[PDB]
Amino acid sequence: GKGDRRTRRGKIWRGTYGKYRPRK
Amino acid sequence: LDLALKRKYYEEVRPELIRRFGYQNVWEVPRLEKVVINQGLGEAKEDARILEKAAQELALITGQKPAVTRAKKSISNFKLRKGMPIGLRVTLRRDRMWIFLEKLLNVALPRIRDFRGLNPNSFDGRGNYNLGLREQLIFPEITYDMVDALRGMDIAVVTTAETDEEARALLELLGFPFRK
Amino acid sequence: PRSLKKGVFVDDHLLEKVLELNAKGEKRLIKTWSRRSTIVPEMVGHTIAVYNGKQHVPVYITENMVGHKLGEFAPTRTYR
Amino acid sequence: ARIAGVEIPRNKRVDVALTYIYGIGKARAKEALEKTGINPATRVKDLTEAEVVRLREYVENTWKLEGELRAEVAANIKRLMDIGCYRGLRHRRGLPVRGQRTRTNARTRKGPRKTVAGKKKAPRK
Amino acid sequence: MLMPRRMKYRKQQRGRLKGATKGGDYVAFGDFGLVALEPAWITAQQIEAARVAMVRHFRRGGKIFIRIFPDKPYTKKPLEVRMGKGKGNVEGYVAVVKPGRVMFEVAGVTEEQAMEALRIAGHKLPIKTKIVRRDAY
RNA sequence: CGCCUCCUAAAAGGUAACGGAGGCGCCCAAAGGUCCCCUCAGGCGGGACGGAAAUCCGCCGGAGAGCGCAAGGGUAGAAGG
RNA sequence: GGCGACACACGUGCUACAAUGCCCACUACAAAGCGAUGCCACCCGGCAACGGGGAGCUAAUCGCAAAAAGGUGGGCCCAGUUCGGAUUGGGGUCUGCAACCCGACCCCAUGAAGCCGGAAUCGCUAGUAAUCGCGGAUCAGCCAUGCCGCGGUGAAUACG
Repeated sequence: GKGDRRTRRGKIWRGTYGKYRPRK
Repeated sequence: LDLALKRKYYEEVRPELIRRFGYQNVWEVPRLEKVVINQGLGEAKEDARILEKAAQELALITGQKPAVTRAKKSISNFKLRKGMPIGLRVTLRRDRMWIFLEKLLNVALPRIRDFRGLNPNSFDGRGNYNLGLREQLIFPEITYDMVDALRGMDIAVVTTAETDEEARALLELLGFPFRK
Repeated sequence: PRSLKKGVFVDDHLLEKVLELNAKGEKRLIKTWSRRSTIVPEMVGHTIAVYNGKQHVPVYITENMVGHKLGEFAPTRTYR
Repeated sequence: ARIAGVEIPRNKRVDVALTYIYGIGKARAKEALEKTGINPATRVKDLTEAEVVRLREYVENTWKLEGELRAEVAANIKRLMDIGCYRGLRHRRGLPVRGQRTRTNARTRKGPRKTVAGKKKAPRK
Repeated sequence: MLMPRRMKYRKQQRGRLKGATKGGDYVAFGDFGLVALEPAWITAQQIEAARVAMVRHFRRGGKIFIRIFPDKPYTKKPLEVRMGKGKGNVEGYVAVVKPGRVMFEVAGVTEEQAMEALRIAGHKLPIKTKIVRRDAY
């Protein structure tokens, strides 16, 4: 949900990182 | 049967009395008084089909056909319109009360509202004791079973007990710790 | 939440004031001005005031918070 | 069967089902399929009684959920009545307990719009 | 201030009669004791008028007890002639008038303030008040 | 304005009057004939949805509950359900 | 303290009404930028954020960059729902001397509202709508969904 979090759907228009986006 | 309470109470709950507390003797101690079960709602002759069904399960669930109590004021009032009936009544005190409860004791119980910490402080003035509840699938056999149904309920036991001192003697006689 | 593991955020004079009273006997209490800083039980019930923008706002300085910040018991404004 | 106290999911695969309890996040479920080895795919209805039990109590034992959670939950709330902390207000004043702006929304902690107004300027506006 | 009333919680029916019946009463409980005179009927209106000077005679207070009870309205019609309707009733509430009926008894202040106080009160009505002691209580 | 309860009515029985506090001109096929059965109202207390009051149990308590609709009388060896 | 105050009423952008919807793995294409006492490849602690180390340029080979929507294949059953974020708590993070009032973010548990909103009122003729996208200035650090800006996809309609 574009306005929530703990997802890569809302974290985009925000540009976070977390264990959700990196690589290793 | 011949197991459970029988070769339990009478084989070991005897020497519980021996030294632990010197009451006196058998014929003159808190064996048990009776076994009480009832129900109350309101809904009814909304069509009366609300009554044909509720009554369809309640009793069979318990494994015995009891007596019925419905209809009083087919008009307004204060505490419900739809017929304004009542509920019902059922009772035991033989190896039958003994069977259904042993199964709800160490089985239906575990799957309960907070395991470690029962409620053994809901006592009367002598050998009376009252508790309220609401369930259907707590029936170790009837797990789930008719979601098309559901409804609340009210049950309580009665004992010869000198006071709620011995009603609580049975609390930790077999378990149900004082809510800690 | 919160940040800064070890050396968090304190004063300097404050280090002293407590020290003494909790070294040579509880005895009395004190008073304070501006705000900011965490808390360490070297002063339970052994508190002061909190002259905010307007005026004072002292408290029993309870433990419970364990060693929580200052935000909790230090407020100010209008109302009603 | 009942994994958590008086609680029952049914007619659905494990991954989903579980997630509707107290302390049950969209992740604690995954911890309970690696050490338990349980495959999410299979539904509840059918599954080895090993998985049914070696999980059921597996959960209610490992820690706390419904009830025990909600309790320690409100406990924090009340324990902020100590003497009356700041975030110990909003708590005791039916209001948002984590800084924001009480000059706009938040009809989520208060309730619906309790309107009731009345300013009467001259009729030139 | 004061303006309300006191005459039964509500209606308690509306009609009674007469006598003389030699009244009576039994001793008391408080210290002093003032008996009455003349057998008849009593007007709560009279009661009030008494306690007034009674009290301001008692600047710091004074203090006294009372034994009685209202009973049933009056008859007297607003002019015409005779019947019953709703007249002569709701305008005068009476109580039993035992000759010698212990009206009030006295306390706190001995036969210094009390006495003359007592009097003025009893000294005022269409009768007289008298003494007490101990006796059988 | 004819009848029903009760005070008035002064203890049998009667007692009037532009006095008193109030009801009826029906309903009923079951509220009727009968053989078996219970107890109440309620007060405290124990308790899902029960704030007096949905409902259930125990101690208690002679009728103040109850009985087609006003009173009176009656009645729990009840007519009462 | 503080104009970032709260009994309510308006504007404007940002989201949920969901099954052309979903969420994971693997995969490919832009322009414009904008890198100095600065952009920080790449491995690793870490489940991760960060943090630790370290080379390029010495500045169009070294930096932000991998990308987005999307393709693939696998997994959902109009249920206010693998929908949804208000929402609270908790535990770590870092600019700053330090974040209660008001920081941003790492992860753990939280699910109102809402099946399209009355009377109404606004852009505009084609790359248009619409959509997915990245960067600028400013800012020590910021909720800047603001504002400047560059492109991946790409309609409809007009008597008068």
